[PDB]
Amino acid sequence: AIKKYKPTSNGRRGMTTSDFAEITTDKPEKSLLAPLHKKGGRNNQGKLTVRHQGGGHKRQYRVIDFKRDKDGIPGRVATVEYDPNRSANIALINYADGEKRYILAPKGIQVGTEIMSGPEADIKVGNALPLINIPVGTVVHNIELKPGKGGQLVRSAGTSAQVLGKEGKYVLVRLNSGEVRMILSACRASIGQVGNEQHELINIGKAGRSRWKGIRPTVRGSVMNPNDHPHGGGEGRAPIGRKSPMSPWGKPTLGFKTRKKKNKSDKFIVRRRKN
Amino acid sequence: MKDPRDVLKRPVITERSADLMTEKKYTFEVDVRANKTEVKDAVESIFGVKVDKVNIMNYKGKSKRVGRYTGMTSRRRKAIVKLTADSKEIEIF
Amino acid sequence: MKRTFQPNNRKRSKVHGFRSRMSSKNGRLVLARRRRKGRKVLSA
RNA sequence: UGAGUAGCGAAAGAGGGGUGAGAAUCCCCUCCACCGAAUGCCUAAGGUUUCCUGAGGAAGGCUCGUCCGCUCAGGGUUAGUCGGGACCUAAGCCGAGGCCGAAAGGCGUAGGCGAUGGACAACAGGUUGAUAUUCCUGUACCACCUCCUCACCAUUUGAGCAAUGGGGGGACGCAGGAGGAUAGGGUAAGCGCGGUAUUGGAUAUCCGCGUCCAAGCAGUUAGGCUGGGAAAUAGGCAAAUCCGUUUCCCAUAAGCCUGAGCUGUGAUGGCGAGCGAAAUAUAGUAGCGAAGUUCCUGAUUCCACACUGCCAAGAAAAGCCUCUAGCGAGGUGAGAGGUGCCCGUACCGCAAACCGACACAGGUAGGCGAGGAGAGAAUCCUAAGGUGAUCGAGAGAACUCUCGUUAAGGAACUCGGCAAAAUGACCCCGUAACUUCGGGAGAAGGGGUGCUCUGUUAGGGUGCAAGCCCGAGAGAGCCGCAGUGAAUAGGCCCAGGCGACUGUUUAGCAAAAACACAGGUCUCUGCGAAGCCGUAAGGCGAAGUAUAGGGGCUGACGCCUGCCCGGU
RNA sequence: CUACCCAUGUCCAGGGUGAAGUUCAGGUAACACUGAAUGGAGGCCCGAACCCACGCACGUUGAAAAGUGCGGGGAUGAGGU
Repeated sequence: AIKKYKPTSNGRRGMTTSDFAEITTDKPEKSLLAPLHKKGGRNNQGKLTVRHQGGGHKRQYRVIDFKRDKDGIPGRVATVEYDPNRSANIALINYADGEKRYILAPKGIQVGTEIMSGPEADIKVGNALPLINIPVGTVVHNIELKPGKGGQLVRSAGTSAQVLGKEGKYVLVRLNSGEVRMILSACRASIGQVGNEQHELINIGKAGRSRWKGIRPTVRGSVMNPNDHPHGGGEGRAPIGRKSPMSPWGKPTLGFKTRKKKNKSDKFIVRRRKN
Repeated sequence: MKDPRDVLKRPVITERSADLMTEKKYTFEVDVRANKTEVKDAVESIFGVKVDKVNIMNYKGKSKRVGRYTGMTSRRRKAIVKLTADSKEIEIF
Repeated sequence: MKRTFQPNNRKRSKVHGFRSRMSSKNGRLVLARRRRKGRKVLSA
């Protein structure tokens, strides 16, 4: 759910925080906290190569199977917990081994549900199995690309996929945003759309929450000096003067395609980017 | 080497040396690079009077001047050293 | 107000000091021109 | 030259004596005055002797100058427990091998450095012309080792050591508020003073004080634990009686882990108001030293990031407790008895010793930071303390600056109420249009407050009573021009243009209608990525994954966002 | 020095405004809903240390190569250090 704040001051007049009903316990597992350093958009040189990051709060990473290499032994969801490193939440799972693993949380789960992960496993939301055994048309997330790499594919909050219809090799997938990629068949995948579906309707409201996260503010095109940004200039609020809008480098950023043309993904698309 | 004899250089006779020497503790400069337990090597084996404690200060030098020509004093490192009861003293006498 | 030699024992000796200028080959040319000239205070 | 001219760097001294050749500026004394949430102390950053004594005095002192942070000549800093290294690690840095690159080098693994962090054993007095949780006087504590003494095991069918191996734990945000205790402050009991010559006070009159550790024992406010036991394990590179998972038994607290502080201890110690001898190379100290309690208030500290809540979800490795692998023949424990290193320790650290060319109204972390009134670190005046700020004298003009009064009129002055004047503290009444329903709004506009008594008021906090505190509310009455009498505490109210807002910027002319901003969009990107910085390697993006990133446009909210793909 | 970042510490005297949430009383068939008390969140409000730099005056071979005196904005956060 999503609460909304009464306008006690002018910071509050649009802002929303989510209800935090999905979460159960606060203080996480001490034995899977991996430490982090906010890098601030920097490089390994030291230059800041990503504009307007930095400023955030002290994050702390929690180790996640985006693989689910272990198999067959059912899980038993102990707690579903909150992680500042991403949109969606994480469910803590006590396997029967004792291998307490933070594993990404699909919706509809609570405490106590069995989660296997073999190729024999169910299509109960949470169970994970390679894409051959998945039937045509299930809600799938956590897709990988190369077998056993880790769930690069879909993961963020309130997203999903399908399986349109497959061969021995490969398995077609209507991914999110419509790209149909011939994803490899022995790729491990897990079942369900990703929990905390109402992340998008969170109205940020006050300015500094984008600084709380954080994101440094951005300075627009016809604001910087005509040196620094190739739109800036004029006698103030000049029109966006030069033809072909242009990034702060000399490349147009209305629709100029940026995929390599000679690239590996020329075969791995049946249908792309419905726009 | 490192012998007991070269570790010490001299006693230091000040107004402090009046009152401390009557209280079974004696002043000595030590070399710049000789620690506390090398001082107990001296008084036991030079003087034959057993050390109670060794306490070691060190000083930096005052940058004196003569004329145009300014320069710094060599650095000093003294040692107030205490002895036992029932044990004599082998000073200037 | 504030002026530019806010004095440091550490930061003076690490930026400008000796082993920092025996470090790089361009940094040792600083210790060559400080020697062929023949100064007394080699790098501060 | 200007010219004996501008300037002499905010800020009270005065008087007696002394020193010396010379005194306003040097010393001493006595009055007075200033800071007192700083101009007090303690200790960093830095400085490198500026510290103390004994002489000088040319030079530096914005003036003299017997004086100095100046000159000379000596003296001056004592640590197993304090800060730092014989401990660990953060961003970062260096980096065997390795990878890229005409060279030089760029990066980076294992490793290692690197506190502002984590761990960590000592305290209360004395003491000098100079050093102190160091010297010293009493207690302690920490680790290591045994020429010694005892206690208890076991002789590989094995006491124990038990790890760089595995766990646990260290281990963490912010906001708010009880409690509980201590710092700290102030009455009643006491103990040393004292009775005062200006009217009255042997009188509920006056002055001063009224204590104290670290370790030890004993329990304790209180806090957690999620309860504790047994049993089995697809895990935890290898192992495990350790931890995690699962099944029962007992669950009203049994059992553990932690605590601020109280109490006899510590101490038949050593401070303590004051008496301050001999004279001493006349510091005048040594010496002598009574009572030393109860009560009330009380945090900005602690218990303690403990509790509750909130989201923006809140460092790592060792010290430390365990469990195996491996050692292993003599070991664990207690007491006696030893050993315990390197550097740092003087002095200024809101200043005249540092950063400002200067002893320059400026800038410099953090920790201590009292009383009356008071909410408070406001503001005023004072104790603790420190300070007289180093050219003054004497006239009382022009004019400048700083202020303070001004009759009568009040914005006529002026581009402009610029500026000043004004409003202000609580308590109460009362408060509109408009709205996003919260405001606006301290709206507006008004009234009360000083004192005495009823009256150890009503009633609370605290205490057994005694006793204090904390006190509304009122009735009588007083006096003043004046009752928050002083100092510090908002001036409002209409109507417009811009911009939602709090914020940010042109350090050193312009804080704004500029920029930011949430929200809105258009677009690219399926992850060895889109764009990035790179010659590349590497890395950001990111231990992210199209409800996420990068780019552009516009800027809360409400109503909307009309027409043209000819050009480009 | 300053602009930004990263890591780790530290600072913010006092008093107001009162939401979300709860509890109780009422309320429906359960909800809804309504009022009391409780509650303290907030780039809230006032205002000092602190940081800034809008007025004015001064100073302008300055006490000062950017300050001083009266005033002023922010003052729990997008904070200062």
